[PDB]
Order: sequence, then structure tokens, then C-alpha cells
Amino acid sequence: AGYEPCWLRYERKDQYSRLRFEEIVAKRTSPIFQAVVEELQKGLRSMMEIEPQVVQEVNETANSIWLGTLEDEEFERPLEGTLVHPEGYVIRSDVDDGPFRIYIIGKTDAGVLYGVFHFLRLLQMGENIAQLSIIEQPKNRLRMINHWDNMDGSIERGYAGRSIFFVDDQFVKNQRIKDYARLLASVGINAISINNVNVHKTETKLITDHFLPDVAEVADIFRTYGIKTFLSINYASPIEIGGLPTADPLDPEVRRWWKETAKRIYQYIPDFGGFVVKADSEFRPGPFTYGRDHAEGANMLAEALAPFGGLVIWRCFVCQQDWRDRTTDRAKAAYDHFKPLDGQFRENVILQIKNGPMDFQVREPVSPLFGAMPKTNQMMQVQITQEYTGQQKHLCFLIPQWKEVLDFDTYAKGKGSEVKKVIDGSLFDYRYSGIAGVSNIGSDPNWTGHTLAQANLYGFGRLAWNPDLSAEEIANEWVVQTFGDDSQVVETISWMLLSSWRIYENYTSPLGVGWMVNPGHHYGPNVDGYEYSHWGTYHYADRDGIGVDRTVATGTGYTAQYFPENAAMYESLDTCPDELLLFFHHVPYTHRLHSGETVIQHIYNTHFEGVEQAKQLRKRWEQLKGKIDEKRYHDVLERLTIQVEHAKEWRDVINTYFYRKSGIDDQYGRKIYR
Amino acid sequence: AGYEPCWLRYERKDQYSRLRFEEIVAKRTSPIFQAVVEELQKGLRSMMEIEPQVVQEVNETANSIWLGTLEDEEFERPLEGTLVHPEGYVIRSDVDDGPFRIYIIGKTDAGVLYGVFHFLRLLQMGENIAQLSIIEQPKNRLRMINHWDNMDGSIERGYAGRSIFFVDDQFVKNQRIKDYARLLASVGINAISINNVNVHKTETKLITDHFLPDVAEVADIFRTYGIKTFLSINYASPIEIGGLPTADPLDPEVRRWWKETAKRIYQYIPDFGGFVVKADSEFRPGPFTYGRDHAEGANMLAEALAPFGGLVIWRCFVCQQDWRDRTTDRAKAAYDHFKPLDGQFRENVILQIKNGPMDFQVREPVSPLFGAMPKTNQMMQVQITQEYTGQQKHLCFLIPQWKEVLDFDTYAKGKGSEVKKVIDGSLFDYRYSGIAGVSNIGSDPNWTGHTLAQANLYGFGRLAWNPDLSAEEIANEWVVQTFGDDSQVVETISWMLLSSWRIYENYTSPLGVGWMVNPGHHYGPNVDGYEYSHWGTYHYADRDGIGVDRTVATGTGYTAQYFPENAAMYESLDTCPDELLLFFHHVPYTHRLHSGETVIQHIYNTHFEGVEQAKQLRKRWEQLKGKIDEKRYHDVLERLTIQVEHAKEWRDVINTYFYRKSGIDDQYGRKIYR
Repeated sequence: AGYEPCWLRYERKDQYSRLRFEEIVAKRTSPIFQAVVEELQKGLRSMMEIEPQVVQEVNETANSIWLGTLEDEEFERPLEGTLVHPEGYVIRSDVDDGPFRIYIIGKTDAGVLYGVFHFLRLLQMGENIAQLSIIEQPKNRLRMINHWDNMDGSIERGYAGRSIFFVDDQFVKNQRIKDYARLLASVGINAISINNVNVHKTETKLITDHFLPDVAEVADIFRTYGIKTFLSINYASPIEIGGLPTADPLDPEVRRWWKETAKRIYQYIPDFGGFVVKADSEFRPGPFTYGRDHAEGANMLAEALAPFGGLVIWRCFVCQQDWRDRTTDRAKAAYDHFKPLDGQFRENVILQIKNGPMDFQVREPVSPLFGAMPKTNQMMQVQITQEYTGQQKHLCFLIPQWKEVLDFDTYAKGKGSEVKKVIDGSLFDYRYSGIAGVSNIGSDPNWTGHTLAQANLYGFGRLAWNPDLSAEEIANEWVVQTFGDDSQVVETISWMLLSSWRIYENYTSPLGVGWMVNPGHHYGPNVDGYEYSHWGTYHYADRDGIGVDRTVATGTGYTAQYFPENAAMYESLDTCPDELLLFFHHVPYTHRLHSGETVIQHIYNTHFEGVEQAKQLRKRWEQLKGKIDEKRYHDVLERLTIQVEHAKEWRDVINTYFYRKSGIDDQYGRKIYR
Repeated sequence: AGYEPCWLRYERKDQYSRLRFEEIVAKRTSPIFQAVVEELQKGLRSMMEIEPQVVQEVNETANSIWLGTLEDEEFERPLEGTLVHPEGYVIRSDVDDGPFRIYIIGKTDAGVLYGVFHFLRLLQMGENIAQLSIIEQPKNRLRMINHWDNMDGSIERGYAGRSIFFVDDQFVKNQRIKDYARLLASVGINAISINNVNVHKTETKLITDHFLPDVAEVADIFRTYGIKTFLSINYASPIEIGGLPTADPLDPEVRRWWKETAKRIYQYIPDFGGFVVKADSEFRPGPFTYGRDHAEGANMLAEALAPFGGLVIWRCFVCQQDWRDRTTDRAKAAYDHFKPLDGQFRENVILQIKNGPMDFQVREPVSPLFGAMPKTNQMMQVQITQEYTGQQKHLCFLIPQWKEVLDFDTYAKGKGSEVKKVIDGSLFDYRYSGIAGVSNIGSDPNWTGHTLAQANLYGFGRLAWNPDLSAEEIANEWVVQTFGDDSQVVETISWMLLSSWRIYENYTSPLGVGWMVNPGHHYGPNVDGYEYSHWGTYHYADRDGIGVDRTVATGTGYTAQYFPENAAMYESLDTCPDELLLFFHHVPYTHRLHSGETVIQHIYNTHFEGVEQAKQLRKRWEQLKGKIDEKRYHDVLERLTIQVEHAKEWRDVINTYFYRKSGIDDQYGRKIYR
């Protein structure tokens, strides 16, 4: 009532698109099964207006939907016999000529849950289910959502309202949490960290008896939907709440303290997922404070969780550097610090690495760490909340970008060593690995601030489940389930989603150099915003050219962190892709791109044209008036207008800055304010 | 105990610098007199180790210090007979050949208070008082201190600790307030606003019975020291706390509400000073919200205070403008909005105008409003807290700058129309006028963050009392009273104070263009920090030149706001002073200054040399080790080292930015990072 159902609308079908089912055969009664059955009942009731009775044994003459695991089957057919993944499932229509029967067979209860959501997805999409033969197994073992929620209700980099978990340094008194779990589970998400990785005072206590009871009831809900719960922890907890004099991972007492803490947590949460950790910080002691490396820091926590089966999600966070020193390169830090530690991390430690080596910029090359540590589990994080991609004011469907990252061939083991094979664990046989996304939700009625940003959460789940899914089909699924099957609506909103990222990049930072945003809140144009800061985020634009020389020949030597094939491509000025040119080379404004445009003219072109493309997004949306409910139609239109106006600011600020510096006018004579 | 006595040290004199007094003749017993006597007793006891008995009638044979007003005198001599100002006083040694008698004669009790502090000042300075003949009358009627303290304890732009007035949305349970009052009164300050001009939720209630009792006891203390209390108010109070539907100054009920509020305040504070007001704001209704002008807005409040004798301190606050439009000029706003309203303001309304038309930058030309409104009371505000002048990390004695402003001849009535004559009311016969300073104090033990910043508070008071005092004598007075009379200490610290402003300006914004600071907190270099914002603070630096064209001939026409003499000086490229060139003209980097330096080389010169000058400040201070107590010696050294390091950052960031844009190298080949 207070919020949208997002893509789980289960809109009532017309009289010609219904199914005839009299019973739902639930072979089990576990908490997950109860949630699964409830979801099926809700979907069939809302969509088909039918209320099949729930039974535990098939009625030979009734049209039924059978739910169970291989173990509950009478005749285990070949197809389901090939299932090896615990979360895998099979859906097949009985080939008999009698009653209509749909079999949703999962390897485990979780598999049945995902199978039912898949079945419900087919119904929402209006697919013919008369002769189904489906087998699905997730590619990534860990498909996680990371929350940056604080207990005071705020969300770090949250642009969709306040936390739905906390308020006034306490837990909110849980219906929305259940619906959130339903949404996550519908797209296969099986893990979640509920609190900000930057753990503050109150949040540090989430691992104590004071809050564990509340954390436990939240975990109880997520469990019913196959979701394991994680907590971000304060490495200095032994000091702050443990009464100990040090936080040193090698200190005997500190080690004991964490083991007892883990034991305590599992008493409340038997299947606790583990800890998400950002180990050094600038205001509290961390591993480096005592001269310990990342392996020593991570392994201590891993040892505390090991007896319970917990995992340590270790943030590969390596702050000030001098803008004066062009030999130092922030982009090289992650690889330089962790690559040497390969093989020294415990088996239940997973290094969390961002898609790029900097910080979720509109475009960044792939983190060199992927493919470089065959002996260390790795998990890629992407950012669903649009910190540097429009903050849900500007539309930006991130799926296309994530696919470019996932399909990037690292050539770690020769051709066919794509990032997705690295993180799904197949390339190096990782015990634990996967993908994570920083949540883009909040208390706003539409969950994500921008109605269309719901596609990024949905899309993240889809890719996490199977990176091979196309951006086109993912967008199609989301649009149809969320706005219906009207041909124009589908084609239009899909086009909007698929073109959005490129459009936003067009009027923001050029050719992969990134940044150029206002400091602090990171929203809006400010070319020199961090140009002279100690954050190592520089473009080095001067009156003659721009770009970071990251070549081995004359620059920072960052290209060498990639395997030979990619190293050479980026190293050479003539082979380096235009879209990443300024991230790898410092070139004159007159340098001609593969597109034929000079670097400076390219800047003007994409910025002027990006705004016109944004105007098109709005125009195409306006043409759908009458085919979308008034509330959502206006919610989105308001945002698109905000986008258009801001795009004009991005366009002009950037064009003027570069005109003022280069002195080179726009080839086409468009308006550049002096 | 918890804080420094600042300049009221009253250090014990040696055996050869003492005075012989047996009695203090206090002719009156008012609260002010009791404070006055206590101060004299404290000073004489600490400095002279004597404890004269306090009596009400002179003892013909006793060495005495006589305190009283003309009315208490037996033989009213000529000198004191010339006193016309209520706060004026005379100090003279009896010319008899018998007992030693010092007469401190004031026009009113306040005059006696200021006379005693003057007498105590002479003692601290070691002046010969055997034959005194002194007459003093303050030039400015209003000598005010404005606090930006918030009730949650924070201080907007406060760099010396938390508020000494508030904490946890309440008043602090008052000894420091008394000592603060003593400090203010010692330098003649007679008015104070205790809360932030930006009035928030809790602060809005300072005008209600809930807090008035506390405000009253604070006011009681200040009264004993001749200080009138003011409150900053929320123009939208009728809505927020009055339960009214509008804040419109023309609304009959709103007008009544303010009258009743004033009446209520005076019941608690009979001599309440009035309101400090910033009338429109962006989150609450103000005069402009209802289409009313500044006169209508200010006069409504003036009418509420008029029956009680209260005054309305109206902030001349005129926010977004477009950086694209070079015809619009923020510097012109104040004059354009208020000049036309001259003569429409009630007599008890005083327009508060900043020394400059922008916002307390290291250097700004004088606000054109001074001298332009002969029919409207005007008060100049200066900023003691160093928002854009080092934030008390960098040393910056602001007295020299304030004197340049006060001595600026507006030629409003021909030669001899200096700003000081405008604000002291002599030029236009203003009923109420003066000067105000934004407080630079906080809870820090040394009150001002930087020990030497105590000189800015002291210095503000001295100038407020008599703008004709030289920066040299003011610095001398402060150094001697605060650190003693050692020849080297005096000469060194004085040199440091007197050179500090120019040094800081040398490595910050060039030739009066201002800004070039980090957005938000405003500390540190960021040349383009606000270059593309909507704040109207631009330098327009490009690859060929820099500066704002404010000329009538080709620019914004700002020069015309000054009278002919100054208008012409700034209008012409060859006569415009170098120090303000970039504020008035946009010129090529190769433009040659009166100094012979090109604009670009001047930038390099002052930035490289400014850092070397900062290093000198530290060097000269280090040479005083052993002649200053260890605590204060190290407190200051720590800050000077912080200054040196930051100056290096200012130097390099600015030099690199301009090298990158101009392409012109440093004439002397000093290190500029590419």
C-alpha cells in the first residue's frame, strides 16, 4: 500500500490468457516452502483469479503444479537428474495426454523457490507453458546485495529515501522487509549485508546481544526466501566494545574475542553468512595500524568464522597521495597490494573487488585483479546506487556496462578467460566466489527514487544468476512485468533503458578519464573538482592536451597489470580504444580518435549531442502518456525533466572549461559560453 | 583555570614599577560600578600586590583612585566639562602637591567602566601615570560583536571550538560568560548578538518564554559590563511558533504578533538591544515571499521595537545566478537593491553591510553602499573569524585590512568622506550607526583557536572605539599586555602580526579577484572551486587571461556605483590599483602591472615568495623560545608549522593551475609541478 510492487505486479490477465489449475502439490513444509507456496498462491490469484487448494499428494485427475526436490519425486526423470547445483531446478510440463501438470523440481528448497519465481515470471510475460522443459542453475555461488544503510536512518550514497531497516539508532518495528526479500529472491539474490561497510558507533553494536535479537528476526525473514544474512563489522570492535587494549589481529586475546563473537552470533543465527569488512580506517585501528598485511587481517576473522561455516567478504581497500607525483597511480594500488598476497588467504575469505580500479565511475577499465589471483577467491562488486551515474535523477540502466565488464576477456588462461568465468569460480575452481551490488533502494514508495531504476536492481539479479543473459532480454523482461506488453510501451522503455548509460556518459566525463564531478556529494559537473586533491583522481588537462599517461613506455606502467593481449592494446596510442583513451594516455586536444574526431571535438560533440539525446528520452516517454498510470507516468516525467535541465549544465560547464583551456572552437558552431 | 586571560593578564610588576594607593573611591553602587570596582581591585592586586579599601567618600590624606560621573564631582573641571558622549570619560592626576589622586570621570557609568579599563591598560603597558590628562569618547555609537553560535553547540564558521553559550539545545549552566564580557568591555564593545544570524529550529524559540529566562540571565551579565544584548530572529517565527498562516510583514496579525513578542522580551530584558535579521531565506517565508521590499520587511520589525527603544540590525542580504551571464554581477546586487530604498527605512533600522560587496574575501574593494545612503543608518560588519583568511590555522592580523576599509575615501561629500565618517554617523548625522564583527571565539582554552588571533578580537574593539588608532600601536598594546615588554618579543610578534595579512594574501587569490577556495568549508586552494557555480564568484581564467570586467565601458558597470573619483580610478586599466586589478578588469596574463610584473609572473612571485615569508614567521617565532611560556610557545609553533605546510599547497596548486592554463613558465625557474 505504501510502496510499489515493482516487477512482481502479477497483473490480472484477460479472459483469454488464463490457466486451469485445481491444486498445488507441496511435497515439503519447511519455512522456505511455505513462502514459496504463498508466492504461488498470490501470483495465481492476482493473475489468474484462481485459488488452487494446497495439498501434499498429487491427485491423479487434477490439473496441478507440483513442488518438491529430487528426493520427493516418484519417477526421477533424466533432465532433473543432471542437476548438480544446490540452487538449480527444473520445470517441465507432464507429457501425458490427461490432466495438466507442471513439475517444479529443485535440488534443494532454494532451488524450488527460484523455480517458482521463474514459473511466475513466465506467467507475467504471457509465455505459453503448455510444453515446458526448463533446467536452470545459477552461474555465481554468491549473488549478494550490500547495503550502505546507517542505523540513524541515513544511507551513504542513498538516493531513494531513508533506510527501510533502521531508524533512530534502532530497527524499524517488518512487512516491507518481507516484500524486499521477495523482490531479491525473485531475481535469485541469495546473500545480503544489511549495514554500511563504513561501520559507525551504534552499528558496531550489531554484533552484540543488545542488537542480535533484532538482527536475528531480520535474518529469519531473509532465510525463508533463501537469503543468507551478513553484517559489516568494525575491525576495532575488540577495543570499542570488547574492552581490549588493541585490535591487532595477531594479538592472542583479539583473536579469541572474535571467535567468541562469532560463536555468539551463530547462537542467534545458525546459518549466519559472515562479515563484510573494510579493514583500515582512518579514525580507528586496523591491520595496518599494527603493521599487519591484508592476509593476516582477513585470516584472523576467517578463523573465527571457519568452525561455523561463515565467510569473510574482504573489501580490497587499499587516500592521500600527491597530485604532484605523476609516478604514483591510484589505479595500480589494488593489484600492487593484493597480487603478492595470492595464496596466503584462508579458504573462506573472498576478496571483494570493484568492477574498476578507481571508484564506480561512469566508465572505468576492468580491475586488473580479476584473473591475477588463481589461488584467492574473488567477488566483483558493482554499484547499483548511481553515485557517479546520475544519482537516480538521470536515467542510467547499468546492465549494459556490467555486461562489458563480465564479458571482458582477461586472457588469464588464454582466450576465453572472461571476468565472469573468474568470479563464477569456473576458471580457477574457486570454492567461494560471485558478485555483489550496492543497494539502490530506500524508503521512497517506488523503492529506487527513479521508477526506472527498479530495472537496475532487477537487472543485477538477472546477471548475477546468469551473466550470459543479454541486456535486451533483461530489459524486455523488466518492462513487460512492470509496465505491460503494449508493443509501443515495451519498445520505447526498452530503448530508453538500453541507450541511457551511453547518453549520460556522453555529457559527463570524456573518454574514460572519469570524475569531473562536484566534491563531496559527487553530483554534477566540476571538471577540476578533485584535480588538485589527494585522492589520485586526476585528468591533467592543460592548454595543450589531457589524459593520464598509464603506459609502461612513459607513464605509470599500469597497462602491465593486464595480461599481454590487453596490456598491448592499451599500451599503444593507436590501438587503445577511444572510450578509454584518456584513462591510459595523455594526448594533445588535436589527437585524432578512431572515430575520426579530434579529442577536443569529441568532447564538444558528445556533450551537445548527449543533451539532445536526453531530450529524446523525455519525448519518447511523453508519447506513452495514457498507456501508463498517471502516478508513475508523472513520477518518471518529473525526473526526465530534471535530467534534461542538469544535462544542459553538464554540457555547458564541460564545453566552456575545455574551450577556455584549449582555445579551440566547436566545429559546428554550437553555443559555448565564453 | 580552563582558559587564558588573553590580554587582561595583569602580570605582577617588579618592585620598581608599583603604585601606592590606599583607597578606591566609588561614588556609586550600580551593578556596573560593582563590576568596575571588582576589575580595578583584581588588576591592582594582581599587578601591584595592593588591596586598597573601597569607600564612598574621599579621604583627604589618602592616595586614592576616584570613580564617578560628572554628577558625583565636587569641582567639575573644564576638561570633563567638554564631554558630550554618554560613554566618554576623563582620567586626570590631581595636580596638588599632596596625596596622589587619580580621577576617572565618566559621562555615565559605562564611561567609568571604559575609563577604568583604559587606566588598567596604562598600568599593564607600564605607562607613567604621575601626570595624566586624558579625555576619550568613542567614535562609533554601536560597537558590536555578532555570534554565529548554534544551540546544538556548533558555531557556523567557528574555528576556535564549540559555543560557550549553548550545548545540547540549551544554555550552558556562566563564569566564562562573565570573563568574556570583561574582555569585550575592556576594548569598548557595547553590543552583542548571541545566536547565529541563520536561525534554526531551536534558536527560533529564543524569543519565547521557554528560553527568555536564560537569555535574560545572560543579558544580566552583559549589562553589568555595559553591553546590550541582541537576538538574531527567524522572520518566519509567526508561522513556526506563532501559529499564524503567514509571515507577511503587511499582514495585520503578523505585525501584531511581533509587537507582542517585543513587549514580552522587554518584560524579561528592559534594555533589550533589538534584533539582528537575515530576512529571506530559502527554506522559510520572508518579505520577498510576499512581494514586499526590504523597507517593508525591516520597518515592520522596527515598529514592534520602537516603543521599547529597540533596534533592527538588517542584514543587506540580497544566490543563484548563471555563470554563463557575464552581464549579471553579484558585486552590484547590494547597492542596486538598497540604494533605491534610501529614506524609506524607519529611524531605528540599521542596514548591516559587509566591508566588501562579495563575502569577506582576503581582499575586496569597499562596498559601494557606504556613502550612498545619506538618509539610512548604516553599520559595517567585518569578519573576525577567519573564514577565508586562514581559519585561524594561518596567522592573519586583520586590523591593517580594516583600516584600509575605514580610511577609504568615498568622496560622498567630496574629499574627506571616509567610510569611518559614514559609519560613525558624522558624515550624514546618522541617529544609530557603527561597526560589528563576527566573533572569532569558541570553547578552546585560548578562546580563538590560534593564540595570536586574540589580537583580532582585541584589535576589532580598539578600531571600533577609535578607527584613527594605527595598526602599529594596536599591535603594540596587544603584544605587551599579552606577552610582556621584552624588546625582542614586542618587535617580533608585532612584525608577525603586521605582515601576516599580506603574506596570506600572497599565496592565496591574486590581485583582489578573491575566492579560489575549496567549496563548502572554504579552506584551502581550489582555483575552480566555485568557477562554475551559481554563486556569482568567478575569475574567468582562460588560456589567455583572467579577471572580471566590471567596467562601464565593456563590463558589468560596477565601477559606476562608486563616486566619480573612485569610479574613474577603477574604470581605467592604467589607473586601477594592482591589488584590485582582477576584480575590476579582465586582462591578458601578459598585462604589465604598476609593479612592472606581468599578471602571470606576479602570481608566481607572490605565491613562491609568500611561502618563504610564512617560513620566516615561524623562524622569527622560534627565536623567541625561552621568552614565552612553553604552552603558548608550542601552541603557536604548531599552528605556524601547519601554516607553512598548507602555504606550500596553496603555492603549488595555484602555480600549477596557471602554468597549465597560461603555458607561461616562472621567470625565475622555481619549481612548478607540471
